[PDB]
Amino acid sequence: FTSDAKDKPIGCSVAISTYSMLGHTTKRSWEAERVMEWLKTQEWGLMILDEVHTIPAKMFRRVLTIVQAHCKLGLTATLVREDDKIVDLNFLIGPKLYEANWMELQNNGYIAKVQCAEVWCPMSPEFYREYVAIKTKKRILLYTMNPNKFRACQFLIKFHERRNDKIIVFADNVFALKEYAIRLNKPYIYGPTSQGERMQILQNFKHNPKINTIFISKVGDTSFDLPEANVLIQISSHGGSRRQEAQRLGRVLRYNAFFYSLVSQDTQEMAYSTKRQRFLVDQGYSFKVITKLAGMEEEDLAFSTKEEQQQLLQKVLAATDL
Amino acid sequence: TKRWEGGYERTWEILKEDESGSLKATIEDILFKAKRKRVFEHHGQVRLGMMRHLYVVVDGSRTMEDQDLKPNRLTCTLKLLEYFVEEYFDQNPISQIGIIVTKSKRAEKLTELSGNPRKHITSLKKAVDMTCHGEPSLYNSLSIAMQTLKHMPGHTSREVLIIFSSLTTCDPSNIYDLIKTLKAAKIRVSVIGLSAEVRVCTVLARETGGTYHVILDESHYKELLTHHVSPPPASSSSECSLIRMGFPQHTIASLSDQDAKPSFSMAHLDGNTEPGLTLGGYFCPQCRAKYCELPVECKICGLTLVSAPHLARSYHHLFPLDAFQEIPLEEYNGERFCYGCQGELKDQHVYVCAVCQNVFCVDCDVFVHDSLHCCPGCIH
Amino acid sequence: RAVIMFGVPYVYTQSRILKARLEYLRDQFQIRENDFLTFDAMRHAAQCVGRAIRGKTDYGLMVFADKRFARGDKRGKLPRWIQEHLTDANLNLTVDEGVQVAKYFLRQMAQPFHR
Amino acid sequence: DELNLLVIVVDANPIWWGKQALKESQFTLSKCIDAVMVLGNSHLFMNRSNKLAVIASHIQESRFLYDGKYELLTSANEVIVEEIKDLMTKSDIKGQHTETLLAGSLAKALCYIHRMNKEVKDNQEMKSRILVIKAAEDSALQYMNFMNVIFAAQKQNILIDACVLDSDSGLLQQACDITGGLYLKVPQMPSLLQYLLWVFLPDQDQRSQLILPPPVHVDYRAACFCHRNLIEIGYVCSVCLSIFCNFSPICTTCETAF
Amino acid sequence: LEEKNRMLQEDPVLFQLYKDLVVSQVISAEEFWANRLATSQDIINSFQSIRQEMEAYTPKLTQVLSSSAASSTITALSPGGALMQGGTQQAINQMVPNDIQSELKHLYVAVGELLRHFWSCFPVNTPFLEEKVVKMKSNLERFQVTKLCPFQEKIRRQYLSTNLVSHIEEMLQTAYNKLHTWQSRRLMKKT
Amino acid sequence: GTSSQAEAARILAASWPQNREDEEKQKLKGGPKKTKREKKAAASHLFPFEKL
Ligand SMILES: [Zn+2]
Ligand SMILES: [Zn+2]
Ligand SMILES: [Zn+2]
Ligand SMILES: [Zn+2]
Ligand SMILES: [Zn+2]
Repeated sequence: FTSDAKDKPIGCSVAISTYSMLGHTTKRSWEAERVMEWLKTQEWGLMILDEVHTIPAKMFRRVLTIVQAHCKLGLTATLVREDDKIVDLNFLIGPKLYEANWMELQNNGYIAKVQCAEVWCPMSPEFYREYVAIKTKKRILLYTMNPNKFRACQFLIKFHERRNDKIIVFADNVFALKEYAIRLNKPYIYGPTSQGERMQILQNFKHNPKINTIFISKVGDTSFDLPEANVLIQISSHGGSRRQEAQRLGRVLRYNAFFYSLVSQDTQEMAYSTKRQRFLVDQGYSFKVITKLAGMEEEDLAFSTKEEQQQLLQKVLAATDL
Repeated sequence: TKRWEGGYERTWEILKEDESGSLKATIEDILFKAKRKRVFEHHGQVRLGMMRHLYVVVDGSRTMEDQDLKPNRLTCTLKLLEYFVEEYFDQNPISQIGIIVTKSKRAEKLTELSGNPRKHITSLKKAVDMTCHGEPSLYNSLSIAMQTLKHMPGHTSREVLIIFSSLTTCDPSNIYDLIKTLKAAKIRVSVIGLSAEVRVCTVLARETGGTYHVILDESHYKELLTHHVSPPPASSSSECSLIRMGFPQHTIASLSDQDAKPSFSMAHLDGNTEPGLTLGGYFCPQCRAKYCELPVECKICGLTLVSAPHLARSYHHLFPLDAFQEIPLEEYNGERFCYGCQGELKDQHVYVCAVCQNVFCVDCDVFVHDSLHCCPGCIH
Repeated sequence: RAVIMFGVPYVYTQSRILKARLEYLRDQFQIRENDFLTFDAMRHAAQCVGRAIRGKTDYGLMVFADKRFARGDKRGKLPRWIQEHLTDANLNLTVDEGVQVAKYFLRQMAQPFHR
Repeated sequence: DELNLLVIVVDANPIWWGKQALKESQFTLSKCIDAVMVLGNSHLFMNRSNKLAVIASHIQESRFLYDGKYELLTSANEVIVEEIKDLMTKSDIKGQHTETLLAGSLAKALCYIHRMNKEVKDNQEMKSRILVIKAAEDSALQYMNFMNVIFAAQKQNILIDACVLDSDSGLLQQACDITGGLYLKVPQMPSLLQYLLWVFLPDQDQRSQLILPPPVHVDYRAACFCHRNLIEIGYVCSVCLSIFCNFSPICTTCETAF
Repeated sequence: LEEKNRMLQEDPVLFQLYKDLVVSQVISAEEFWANRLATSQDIINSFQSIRQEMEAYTPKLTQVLSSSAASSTITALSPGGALMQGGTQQAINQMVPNDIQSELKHLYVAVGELLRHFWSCFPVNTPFLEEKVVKMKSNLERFQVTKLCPFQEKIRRQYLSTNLVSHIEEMLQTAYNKLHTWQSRRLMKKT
Repeated sequence: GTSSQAEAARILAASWPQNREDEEKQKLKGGPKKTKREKKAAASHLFPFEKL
């Protein structure tokens, strides 16, 4: 029941739908209205909720009260959430039943032993002056488009492609991701592209040796059907969302694999990365700090000279969204 | 009903206290039970074997140029074949390997059927830079293998392994007649394909008694090769099967004695470069021919030169060590020192051999059953 | 193992026999001419493509070499036992990705299964 | 953190030492025991954590032998002297057996090394080697057990060093070659201690630094099942890999296996 | 003739061997291409004597080693010593010049081929093979006289310290002894 | 520019966390390796791109 095929939801044993449709605050579709009227007239056994962590919302909570069910079973992988609304989930649904021990889970070999990495790059002088000069929230793009971080990401991409490893590159701030992906001429998901284009890109991502690296803009921050990947490189993620980082780490496991996080020194990204890894260290993961990359000057990388690095300043300051 | 819908398991009920501190006995028991996690057998599978004349058929068609396995099928196949040859010669002392390459509707015998590991590896390394052209011909390769293995002794297990990458084979004649002839020749044929299932390969494997498999990835390829490494089970007694083979002692030469006699190696004489005229090596017990590598069949008199330790390494399977009788320490009225390690016996259980009636601790018993394979007391 | 449909099989409109039946269905059973033509085409396509699966152990590949099959009005005419296996991921993919999908499917279907 | 374990196996066959004493030569069993004790004391002096074990092989069985000088050495030497005196004084010839039970002593040494390995703290690795001094002639009746011991030592990565005095032993040469140990024949018996300190005293890592005599011509003659004698050419079964000196219509071992 | 000549031209080494065997009258051309196509109670007395001798045992220090013994042991273990023999064909890669080395390799190949033929003939199960082994022995002797004797003379003239001929003599002597033993058995079987 | 490559490499490669690590490396590594197991531990904890 998602207003896409309408496979006669009336008179069904198991019904599968999504949020934001059972709690509509506006006028509803006639067929959808009739389906909801039918659905609100009978009891439900074992109402299953997915991604329960984002249950305590303004409209998602009343979804529990808008339908009647006997048992409410919630499933999630990242129970961590800000705004301390997880306590509300104790009485909204029930108590925390089971919490898997990830360390012993990966010790059995059924979960990939991901070697977590936290490697930072120094801020180029052409960028740090502008970073310390501006404070009105325009510095988000500055450390995001750090030339040193760009070189590190390109080096990691090339190294892992040379050994035939599937790579997923997470990157928020899709504006930066545009010039981050078109520079290397690699597929990227802007996010409001289409439904078909994303599906075919992800479908040909796995069974193709020619292309094995993609860029994602906050779209992979949920439970999707992304294929198996061994390398994850996140750049300029959200502020302090431990849930987002835990989900991104969850997209790799299924040292079989390893994921890297790139941050800029002497910036808010350092504090953000420090405060958003406290969930995984409680889970047992340790983030090794990498300050030097072997063979950085062995091959040619982008932004080799200062000319294009200083040219990047004009285009990164060209936003002027006022 | 369901197993998980009944009562919740309470595993912590095992531990109990009676003297406010007896948990030490329980944890000691747990530690004692943690040991002896093996079946006292390093392999636990086939306890014997039989001489195998294995032929490996390698596709050389354009399909080997595909990049399914990095960098291409041919290179990964050759690397895994080198590993397979090494492991197979390690686990089979008197076996032989031949290599046939199929290309352009023809079959070429790349290497003769022999037991030398270095020659096969050298040929495989040379074959890395070959040219992949044409289409494979299973009929010709099987005909060559049958012709070579037709005259082999019956007691030897004749096996043929085919690595079929291309899905199409060109047969100059009917192939099912050849399959029937192979069945009459008692030749085992196994096929490991790469792309998909092929009807002819499955029929051939089923009729010849072999196994047909399809590769999922490089790890599955290696697993299939390792499975093929193990020798097949052998009957208790077949015939008067024996073989005249020598045991060349590794006699080196020193200039201190007057018998310092340099000699060119027979294997090195065929090389383009200057053969190594070393001081000494392995001299044939029959015709005093000099060889550097073992096991190598003698070129002159045809004798087989094998290393005695290689043959003797599998002798423990013939006479496995009987499991020792577990007896509690209190019930044993004798010495409280282990006969093997001279350590004091403090464990709750003491193991006594049925032959010499000695005392061995848990660690010494595990060491004897796993590695030593012989009772120290029985030796005396 | 593979059944290929080169285009939607449409009966020839000539001989002035199909058009008479179309007119009769239009003025009698209120059947749209395009709807009936699509129904006949998809019925023939499914009949000639569903003969590759006879028995539980049997397996096969089915491909349609026409973008017109991509429209929902023709996909909906396929039998239900084939609809659920036709994911939205592969509805307009090119030849190379179709070949890759076929390779993966055949590679993964060769392993032993139990009864 | 480098722990070295030295297990010294002493060929205490009474017959060979009695013949040597009757020869009235400059070398006796007492001098051999003194040299072994000095070598053990030097090994203990090499490092604090070094551990020493001494096993003497006899026709009967294997005996665990273990003022101005070191206290621990004084205690160690006295215990070894007492043990060897007890073994020799109570050594009574009862039977026709003359060959030394070398294999059993090696098995006991392997068991002792395995026991000591577990007691070692996990942060340290106990590199263990076995030194054997050979006086009597080699025994071919224990070929299978000797090969099993060699294979176990190779599996556990234990060096085996042989110091042949009078008669060369092929089994010791095979053990040294397989386990990577050193095989040396003593030219002058009274100088035995100098050879032991010059060659067998340093550890394997030190052997890489030092220059050592090349290995002697190691033989690999096999032992027939029905003769237990060294052979150059023999018949070998294709099923159980048993070795026979003469052709047989049926394999005796395969006949046993049903 | 034309077919036979082309085979020799393609392999000059075989052509050299063909001349060294056919022109030198060692073998006939017909046979050349045919193949191509303890004691008493004194022991107990000694055991008792050593038992009594070691019954009263006292450790010694000075008698264990001496300066002369240590010096002799070091000299033996010094480089160039008995156990540390450093010669071991010092420059055999450059000793016995490669002109002789090529001839030595050719002689090795010829002897190996002849012995391979001899051992293929062995064992002799038919009276036909009896003459063939005699012919092989005659060919071996002719080849030895034709080549090895001048080879030995050249080695003696140049005074090469390596006993290259010794291994070749060992194989030939072994083959001759085996043939003589088999002939002796054949005579015994007829008795 | 030829000099631009060198200038950018000098600035980037050793900006913050190399001007003190290189000094410590130059003022250290005088004694030999304590044990070979340290190299094994380093190889096990090092990422694949730091092994080449
Ligand atoms: Zn030979
Ligand atoms: Zn014990
Ligand atoms: Zn026993
Ligand atoms: Zn025998
Ligand atoms: Zn047998």
